[PDB]
Amino acid sequence: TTRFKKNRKKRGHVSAGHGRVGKHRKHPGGRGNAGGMHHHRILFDKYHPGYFGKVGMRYFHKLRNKFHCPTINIDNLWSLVPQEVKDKAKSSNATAPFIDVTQYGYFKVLGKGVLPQNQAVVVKAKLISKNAEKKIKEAGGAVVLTA
Amino acid sequence: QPNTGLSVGLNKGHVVTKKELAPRPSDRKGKTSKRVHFVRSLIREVAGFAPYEKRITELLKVGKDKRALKVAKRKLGTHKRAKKKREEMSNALRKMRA
Amino acid sequence: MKHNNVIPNGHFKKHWQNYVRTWFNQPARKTRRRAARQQKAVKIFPRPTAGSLRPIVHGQTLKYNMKVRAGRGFSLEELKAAGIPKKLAPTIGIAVDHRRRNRSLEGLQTNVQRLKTYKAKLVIFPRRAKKVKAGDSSAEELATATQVQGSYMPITREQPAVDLVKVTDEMKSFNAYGKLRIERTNARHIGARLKRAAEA
Amino acid sequence: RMFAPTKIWRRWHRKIPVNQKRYAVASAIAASAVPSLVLARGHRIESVPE
RNA sequence: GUGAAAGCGUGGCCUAACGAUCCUUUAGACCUUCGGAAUUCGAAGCUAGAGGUGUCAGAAAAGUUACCACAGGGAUAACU
RNA sequence: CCCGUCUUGAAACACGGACCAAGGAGUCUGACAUGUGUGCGAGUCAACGGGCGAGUAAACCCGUAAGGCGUAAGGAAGCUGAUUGGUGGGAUCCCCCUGAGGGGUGCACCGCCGACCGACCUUGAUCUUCUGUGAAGGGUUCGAGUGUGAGCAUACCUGUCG
RNA sequence: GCGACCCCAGGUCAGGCGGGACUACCCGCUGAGUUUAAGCAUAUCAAUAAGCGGAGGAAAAGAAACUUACAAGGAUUCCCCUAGUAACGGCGAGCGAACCGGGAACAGCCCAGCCUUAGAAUCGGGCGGCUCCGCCGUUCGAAUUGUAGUCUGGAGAAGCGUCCUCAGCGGCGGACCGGGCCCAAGUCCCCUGGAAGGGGGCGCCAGAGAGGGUGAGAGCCCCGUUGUGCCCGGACCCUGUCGCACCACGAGGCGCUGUCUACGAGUCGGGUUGUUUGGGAAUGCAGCCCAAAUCGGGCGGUGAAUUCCGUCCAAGGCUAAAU
Ligand SMILES: [K+]
Ligand SMILES: [K+]
Ligand SMILES: [K+]
Ligand SMILES: [K+]
Ligand SMILES: [K+]
Ligand SMILES: [K+]
Ligand SMILES: [K+]
Ligand SMILES: [K+]
Ligand SMILES: [K+]
Ligand SMILES: [K+]
Ligand SMILES: [K+]
Ligand SMILES: [K+]
Ligand SMILES: [K+]
Ligand SMILES: [K+]
Ligand SMILES: [K+]
Ligand SMILES: [K+]
Ligand SMILES: [K+]
Ligand SMILES: [Mg+2]
Ligand SMILES: [Mg+2]
Ligand SMILES: [Mg+2]
Ligand SMILES: [Mg+2]
Ligand SMILES: [Mg+2]
Ligand SMILES: [Mg+2]
Ligand SMILES: [Mg+2]
Ligand SMILES: [Mg+2]
Repeated sequence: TTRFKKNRKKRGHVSAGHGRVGKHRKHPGGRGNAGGMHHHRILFDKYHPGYFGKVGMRYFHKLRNKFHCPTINIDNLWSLVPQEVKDKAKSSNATAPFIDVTQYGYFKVLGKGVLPQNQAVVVKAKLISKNAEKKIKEAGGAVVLTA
Repeated sequence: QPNTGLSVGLNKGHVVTKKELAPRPSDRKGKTSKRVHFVRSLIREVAGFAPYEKRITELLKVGKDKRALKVAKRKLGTHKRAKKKREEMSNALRKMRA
Repeated sequence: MKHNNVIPNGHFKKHWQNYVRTWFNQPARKTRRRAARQQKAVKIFPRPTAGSLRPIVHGQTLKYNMKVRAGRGFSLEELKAAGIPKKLAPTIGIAVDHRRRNRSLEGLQTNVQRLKTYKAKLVIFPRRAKKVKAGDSSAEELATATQVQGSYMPITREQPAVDLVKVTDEMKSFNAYGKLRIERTNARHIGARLKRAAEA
Repeated sequence: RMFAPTKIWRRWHRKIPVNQKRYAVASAIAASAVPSLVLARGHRIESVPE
C-alpha cells in the first residue's frame, strides 16, 4: 500500500530520512554477510554464537525416512479413543481400551503427563519409554510391541 | 528367515509369510551356450594368449604366485579380475601339465 | 547488516529475473486438461474414464510401509494366478507390469482377488456383433452397459478401530522396554559373539 | 527508462482463509435481511412486502 | 609435598612477559560412525594440549610512471 | 544580506542556480523479525491438483495414512526421552470492623530454590539372552528443554539482507 | 590374347538426395570478465553473456546394468513437497541436488547373434497392365563377405495335448473442423438546439441493455448482439447401424518336459591428466596408458581385503501424452 508508506510523509524533506551527514550510500559496509570476522565480528559473536567452524561427522546421502519416528505422550493417548469407546471403557471395568498408536501414525510412546484415573489401557506401539511402560503398568494395562 | 514382528533386533520388520521369487529368464545372464563355449575355445586355440597372459603364466611356472597376482592386478585394474585371470592361467597350466 | 536478525542467505546472485516462472495460465491449463479429459472420455466410450485397473501396493521405506496405494500394473505371477493371459490383460483394461516382483503372499493374494473382482465386474463386447466368442458377454449384459465416470475400485485403507480386550497376567508381566533394549544389544553384539564362537 | 519498471511478477492475487471468506458471506447474508441496511445501501425497497 | 602440628603450596612476593576459525599433529575410551550384514586395516567423530598469525580480535603480497587516468578532498601541502 | 548544499563555522572572495513549461528520484520481488487488525485454535493451511461455475482467468466445494509449520527435547553419534513443584511480592473478589486494619482468594508478571528429560561424570540391590536392565543414591558441570500446550493462516507499516 | 573377380578412374549417362533462411521455445559444442568476497589469487559472477553448429510443432528423454533396505516400489516427462535440506565451500563469501510421498499423463516395442538349404522364400530399376500413396506379370540387377522369416531374457527353440483366439468390402448417419444465407422492438407528440442521439409525454423488444456507426449521453435509425432454421466443403481418422462371403493350412493363447536356452569389446573396468558436479580417497565427461569376463558383469554415496546378501543386465534402435 503506497499511500501508507512513510516515504510519502518525507516528501519535501531533502534527505528522505537518511540524514544529511551520513547519507544513504550503496553498500557502506559490504554486501550480505561480508566482514563476519573483521568489522561485523561483534554482531556475529553477540547475536550468532557458534556461527563459524564445524562440528560432528558428515553423513553422505542421508535419507530422513529411515529416521522417521513420530512420538505421542500418554497424556495424549486418551484423546485418540473415540467417545463411544471411552464411555464403554468407563462403564466396563473388566476390559481395557486397546489403542494402536501406529494406526494414528505414531511409532514411539513417551511418558509425559498422566493417564485417566483408574483406567487400564492396552497400548500397542513400535517403541516405548521406560517411564511410559511403568505408568501403563501402574494404571493396570499392558504394552504390546509391533512393527 | 521370517520377520520377528519387532522393530529392533535381528530379523526385524512386519510379519509376513515370505515367498520365494518365481524363476525368470534373467537368472541365466552369466551363462552362455555350449556352442558359445566351443567357439570361444576354438578361437582361443587359433589366436593364442596375450603377452601379459604369457608373463603371468611364466610367473606361475616359476612359482611366484604373489608376483603373478600383482602383475595381473596392474594389468587388468582390479583385484577380483586379477584373481580370476590368475586362476584361469593356473587351470591352463594344469591342463598343459596333464 | 545490523541488529539481531537471522543471517540472510537469499539465492539471487544470478540473472534470476530471466528465469522467473509465473502462473497466470493456471486456469487456462485447468480448462485445457478438462477439455482433453472430456475428449478422451468421448473417444473411449463406453470404457471407464478412470483408466485401466491398477494393483494395490505398499509404500516404500519405513515411513510409508503401512500405506497402500496404486501401482503401475499387475505382476505376471498375479496374472497367472488369476488366470488372465498377460497378452490379453492390457486389451481388457488391466495394466501389466512385468518388472514387479512378488515377495510375500499377502500382496499377491490381494491383487489376485482384485483381478477376480474386476473380471466379475467386467463386460466385454464381441469383436463382431453377430459373432459371440468365449470371452464375450451376453446381449442382456451388453444392453445395460454405461460409462463409469469415477473410480470404480477405490483403494481405501481399513479405518482404525479401538476394541475392549481383557488384560491377562501374561500381558501384564511383559517388559517391553527390557525386550527392546536386549534386542538392540543382541543386534549390536551379534558380530562379536559370532567371532568368539568361531574362534572357540 | 522509468524508475523501477513495473513487472508481471507483482503479487496480484490474495489467499484469504476459507473460514474468513465464509464469515464474510454469512455476515453479508445476515445484513441482507435488515431493511435499514438494505435502504442504507441505496436500494429502493419501500414497496417490498417483507 | 613439607612440617611435630596448626598451616602452607593450583608456578616465580605483587603490578607486563602473549594468540581465534580452517587444517595438521599428539594424548584419552574394552567410546561413536563409515548408512545392505559381519571381521580387520584405513578414514571420519568426541575431550585436552601443540605447530601462528608481533599490522599482536589473527590477507597469502615488489617497484616505477615526467606518457599517464578516474572519484573526491580546502577533512591536507606547495602563494597571498 | 541569496536561496540549496557540505560544514565547527556561509551573505561569503565556497560550489549549483540566465528565465519558463512538461518530465524527474526509497519502488517491486524473495527470506526473516517486532508491532497491530482479522479467522480458527492443539491445531492451522485446498487455489500442486480435482469437481465446477458469473456460457465462466472470478466466486463456490473437496485432505485418502498428502505435505508445511506447530504439537519434545538433549547428544558429534550410537541413542535416550520430561513424576506432573514450593516459596516472597502481587490484580480481582468474599467476610469481620471502619485503622496505612485482620482473615480467606493468590490470575499475569517478577525474584529465589527444588524436582523431571537429555550430553558428561558418578553410582549399583535384583534380574539378564553376559551385556543389557536399574532398588537406592547423586553433581560449584552443560541445554536454543519439562513441570496442564500457543500455534497456523492472512493484511499493512517499519528494519536487515540478495 | 581371352575370361572371372578385386580396387579404382571418367561420364551434361537414367533417376533421386544435400547446402541456405527465421528466433520465442528445443538439442550439441565453445566460453569470459564486469561483479561479490568491503582488498585478492581458489571461489563467486556461470557449467551464464558473447561465439560455432542442428530440428520440430514441440524438441529432448524414455521402457532400469533404476530406486531402495521397506510389509518394498517399477519407462520417460512435468507440478507440489522433499529443501535452502544431505553435501560442497580461503567450511569465508556463498552454493546446493536426489529418493520416498501427493498430483498431470500414461504405451509399449524393434533388432545382432545357432537354427530354409527339398534350391533368396527378400529387395531395387526398366517395360506392360490394374479398383494406382499401392497390386499383378515379365526382364535385368542387388544379395550367400547374407536379403526375407523365427527369437530379444518379460523370454524363447523343440516335443506332446486342449480344441480357446485370429481373415474384408460397400452404403447411410453420429463425432470434429472451416465457411455461407435470413430472422425483435419508435425514429410517434412538445421544447432547446446547426444537427436530438438532450429534457418532458406516450409506446415497444429483450435467450438480443457486448460493442460500434450516424450532425451531442441512441436497447427499438444502421451494422451488429441472443437464439433457432437452412445450405456448402474438408478431414477417411474415431464411432452406431445396415448388405454379402465369412475358407483355420498356418499362427497365436493355455498345461506339461529328467532336452536345450546362443543376449552387443579397444567395450566395460582400472591408472593418470584436465574439466565439471552437492558427489566428499575423486558425480559425469573427455585425452593418453593398461585392458576384461560368462556358475559371470554393473550398482548398493568412505578408500582396502575376506564371507554373505539385495537389485538390475550396459557397451544396438524406435516410440504418442502430461511439459
Ligand atoms: K530513517
Ligand atoms: K544528518
Ligand atoms: K566428517
Ligand atoms: K531484528
Ligand atoms: K606459587
Ligand atoms: K590488524
Ligand atoms: K603497477
Ligand atoms: K555542498
Ligand atoms: K554560488
Ligand atoms: K497437518
Ligand atoms: K556428545
Ligand atoms: K522385379
Ligand atoms: K532377422
Ligand atoms: K540373444
Ligand atoms: K542388450
Ligand atoms: K579416464
Ligand atoms: K551381483
Ligand atoms: Mg594454539
Ligand atoms: Mg501426513
Ligand atoms: Mg523426439
Ligand atoms: Mg522446512
Ligand atoms: Mg512421484
Ligand atoms: Mg518391379
Ligand atoms: Mg459538439
Ligand atoms: Mg436492427
